[PDB]
Amino acid sequence: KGQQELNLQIGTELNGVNAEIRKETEIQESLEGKNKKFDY
Amino acid sequence: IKIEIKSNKDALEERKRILKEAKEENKRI
Repeated sequence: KGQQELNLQIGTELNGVNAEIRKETEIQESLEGKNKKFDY
Repeated sequence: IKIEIKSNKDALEERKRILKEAKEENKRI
């Protein structure tokens, strides 16, 4: 019982971490485009 | 059950590290 509940919690944490991950990727690419504009 | 729990935990850790590294890189940019 506990094993499965813990796995479900780990899945929810996975979901949150992925959300944060591609959010950070978006921020990265935004700053990167800004970097290229500043280089230009 | 057990092994899937451990695998999910581990992968979650590595993706958290990826998140933290992306945060470092965004800050540095």
